[PDB]
Amino acid sequence: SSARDDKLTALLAQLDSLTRELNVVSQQLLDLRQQVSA
Amino acid sequence: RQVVDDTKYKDYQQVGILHQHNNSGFVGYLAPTMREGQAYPANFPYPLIG
Repeated sequence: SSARDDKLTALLAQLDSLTRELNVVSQQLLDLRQQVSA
Repeated sequence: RQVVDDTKYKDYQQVGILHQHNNSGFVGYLAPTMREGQAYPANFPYPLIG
């Protein structure tokens, strides 16, 4: 079953980038929220 | 224990072991060898108290 593990290890590598590019948005949204506070 | 919150804390910077310099000029860098560096205010860890 070598042809089916590539579909899963490529999904783990792109959820890696998805939870990382969402992680910089969740840190830039609390920057410009507390920028409105001043 | 309590750790830092990488989301809610505004001034958080993920400083890895290569750049954490507590006991800077009195402790060998990344090794049990002889000391190296200068005396300098630390950057790790973040204060949980005070």
